[PDB]
Amino acid sequence: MPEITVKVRKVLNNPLLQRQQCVVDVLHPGCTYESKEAIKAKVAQQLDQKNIVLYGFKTSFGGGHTVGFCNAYQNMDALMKYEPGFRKIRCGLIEAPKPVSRKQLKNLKNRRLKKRGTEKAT
Amino acid sequence: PRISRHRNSSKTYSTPKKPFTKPRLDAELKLCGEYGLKCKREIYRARYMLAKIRRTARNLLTLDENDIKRRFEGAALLRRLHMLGILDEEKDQLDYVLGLRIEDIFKRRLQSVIVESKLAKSVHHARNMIKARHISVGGQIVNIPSYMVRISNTSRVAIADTSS
Amino acid sequence: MSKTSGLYTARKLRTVRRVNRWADKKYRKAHLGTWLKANPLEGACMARGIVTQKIGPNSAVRKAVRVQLTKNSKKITAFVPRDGSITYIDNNDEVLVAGFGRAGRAVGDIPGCRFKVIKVAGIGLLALFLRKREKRAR
Amino acid sequence: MARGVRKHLKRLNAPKHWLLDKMGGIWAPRPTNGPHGLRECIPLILILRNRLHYANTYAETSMILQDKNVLIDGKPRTDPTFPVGFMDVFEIPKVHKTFRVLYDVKGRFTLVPIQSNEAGFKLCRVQKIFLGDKGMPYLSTHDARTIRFPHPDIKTNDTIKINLKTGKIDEWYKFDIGKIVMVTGGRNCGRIGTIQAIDKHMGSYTMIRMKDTEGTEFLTRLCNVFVIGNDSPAVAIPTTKGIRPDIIKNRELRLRSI
RNA sequence: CAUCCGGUCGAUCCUGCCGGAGCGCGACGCUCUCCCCAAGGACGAAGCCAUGCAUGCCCGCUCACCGGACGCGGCGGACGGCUCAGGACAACGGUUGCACCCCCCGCGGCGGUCCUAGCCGGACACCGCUGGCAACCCGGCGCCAAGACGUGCGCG
RNA sequence: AUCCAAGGACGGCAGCAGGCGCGGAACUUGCCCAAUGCGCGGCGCGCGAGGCAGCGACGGGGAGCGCGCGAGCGAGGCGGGCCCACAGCCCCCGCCGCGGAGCCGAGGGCAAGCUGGUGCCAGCAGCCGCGGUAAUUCCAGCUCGGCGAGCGUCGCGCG
Ligand SMILES: [Mg+2]
Ligand SMILES: [Mg+2]
Repeated sequence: MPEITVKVRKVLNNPLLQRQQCVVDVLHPGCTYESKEAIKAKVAQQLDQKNIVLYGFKTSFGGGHTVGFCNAYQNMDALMKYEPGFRKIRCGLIEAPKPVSRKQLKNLKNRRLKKRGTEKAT
Repeated sequence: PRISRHRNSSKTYSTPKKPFTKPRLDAELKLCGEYGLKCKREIYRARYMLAKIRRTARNLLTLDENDIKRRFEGAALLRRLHMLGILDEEKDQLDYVLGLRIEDIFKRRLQSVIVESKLAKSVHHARNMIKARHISVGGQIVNIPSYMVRISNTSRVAIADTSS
Repeated sequence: MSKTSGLYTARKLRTVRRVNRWADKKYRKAHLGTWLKANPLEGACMARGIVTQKIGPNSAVRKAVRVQLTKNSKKITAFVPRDGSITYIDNNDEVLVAGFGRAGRAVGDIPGCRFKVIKVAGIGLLALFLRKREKRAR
Repeated sequence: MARGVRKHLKRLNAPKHWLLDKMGGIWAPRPTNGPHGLRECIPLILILRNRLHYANTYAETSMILQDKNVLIDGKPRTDPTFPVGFMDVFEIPKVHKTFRVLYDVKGRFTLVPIQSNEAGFKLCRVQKIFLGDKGMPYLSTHDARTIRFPHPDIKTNDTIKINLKTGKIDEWYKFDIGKIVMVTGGRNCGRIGTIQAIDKHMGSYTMIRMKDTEGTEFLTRLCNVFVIGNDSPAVAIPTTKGIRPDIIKNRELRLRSI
């Protein structure tokens, strides 16, 4: 199992959003990193292990090189305020509500617009 | 509308005006055999590229030597040719370009460069191994037979490390 | 010479060419409009009609059919190419009819024939000739 | 014939010097009305997203602007489509970065970091002297700013130094031969030179001839000639002193950087 | 990326046309192993349309129910999307001008108003009671709010 | 053109899907506001604009149906990643493993020839022409030629 190296590039400080910009390059010649979770540690020591988000990740032809982006937040709350919901759902942070079809929502909206005065019955 | 409408596209080859010509058929079959060409579209592609280079060289040559545009474009074209290995290093005058031939283009294909290094028995064997991803350029593996290698990359071609 | 050549004579040359380009038969046919109105196909590659009558230095009787175009209601004559293909054509049947090699003029020793049958009842005639498709639905 | 004003902007119809990518999307931001017009400005979001890379999307830029983290001439602006223009002040206190918006030799907007000694003012070009209500004299500038009761010695096409804190003139530069200028439009945008001739044609445009420091000479109309001090520039300028290289020299630079 | 070939005669040289040889746009036929990109009811029917969707948001005004409904008010709906009927010194393209012009938002200024102001007056909407009509639609009585309406203190 | 409890009421898809008619000719009555933008707004809502997916031999680009005396490699199948608003697809890691060519033509223009039938009949033939007992041209078998996942036919434009 050949070792795996993670580097840090394009380091930028973003105090406005209370995080750091990132581009992660992971080298696993002749092998595959298990996934992003097992590689969080390398980026963490290079730069709390739960305040990092990896979202960009593409493996080039041949499998030798894989590159991506990370996002390290100063605090947990900053992550909560500044983060797309689907990213949180992909991460193990919050719980996804059951989806609802937008077609039924539009039907309800039109039916409600049809009624007058108090239209809460339907 | 859809953003996909603004994508460009173009053809890459030219067909002969006279299809049935015995010497042409003989020469094309000969070239296909020496360089192991899959079909006759590759020859048309090579002819297309050669025609483009020749037209650029003609247009540049029609002008005076001390013309800023002539110097600019000739330098660019010569640098490209030297980097790609089509033209020899010792040639730096624009005249030598017009005498080029498609054989020079063919000789820089991946199959040819691995065969001349003795790493393959024949062009057909080279193609068979290339399709089976057993070759690598620098640190990356290329499975396209028509891939064109550059002069600085000729010595960095080897067998794939992971190849069995 | 026999052509005007002065530096300020563009108008005369323009009008001369305009007038004299009408003497070419092909150009007249293409850009006069009479052919467009006369052509039963009305500029289309091929049309659809209905069969109404099967009929017939080389001395070789040829098999053809009379057609009535649906979109135009006029009558024309069409020829059935292959060998023994007349049996596949029945009276009062829908056909698809195209042109011959030459656009308008007659082809070969057939007198006054300029149209070809290619599809019958929604199946290619040539395909039926090779038994690729079959007419058991009809 | 549209029944009213336009609110959208297709990406392909946008100005070239913005450098928007063809396949980025169908639409482009439409700047709102303000100090600078559509063809001599640039939206704030482009700077905040496609240049400094501090934001990756529209929403991030909107959040940042709402938090009032960006100042434009000392006044916080919350509009993602606010137009930014020439000789503006762009200071972000939370990261101690202050820039002045200028033109590069290639003819594009640039951010030149500045010092505090010169970041409390801006230079304005006066384009109009008119009498307002009650006969009170006025003046207007290229950034849509009107001043009352100005000095009579100030005429058209001059340059004015106004303090941002208050908004009062302190000194002005006359338009004359031998004064360093900067070109703000046309084929010669971003060049620096000195006026050498002024030729006026009755009933039509006035032509200005200036010489570059190296010795080059070029022509432009008076509508886009901006005085930036006497002999020497009053403000900071990009690293290159308004010298446009030739194609060959630029190709050599590109090859060196590669 | 400067090319021609077969056909009038017992044979030959010309004029002259017929046909072939290339590319592109569509339709038809036969056939189709893998991947990437990608057009798609325009073609003398701008012919006719079941069914669903395509324009909302909110600072102002809470004695509603437990503050969220609803309603008044404000901004927007004149942008976007579809098609090419009409129209031939017109539309349109480049080049001028308004010392014959109008202009919301936004930015910057400016802000002197002749003859109860510890803060004025009356209404409707929602809602309660009472009703017509197959549906669509509304009626009559009744207390209440305003960044709504009306009046208006003020250095011509 | 629609409803009517006959006195009355009511509509404008050349918007997105979809249906009829017409024609030689042209797709799902799908998911989403996550990206680009617009509208109104403070920690967001809405958008058939737009995006994603589906049908799709209009069309364009890249690989293959073997190489050699043994191995190897794909397509494909089953799982894990990555991506995705959610799902795919590409790409990567493991185990097992379907190698499938058609369309035109062989007198000339124009590259490519032997048997059996038919007998100016049937048929071929863009043009010249073939066919009335060897048919180098029809119908079939063998062999061969061109392009090739494409080939051929019809109409138009340029040459
Ligand atoms: Mg008064
Ligand atoms: Mg409508």
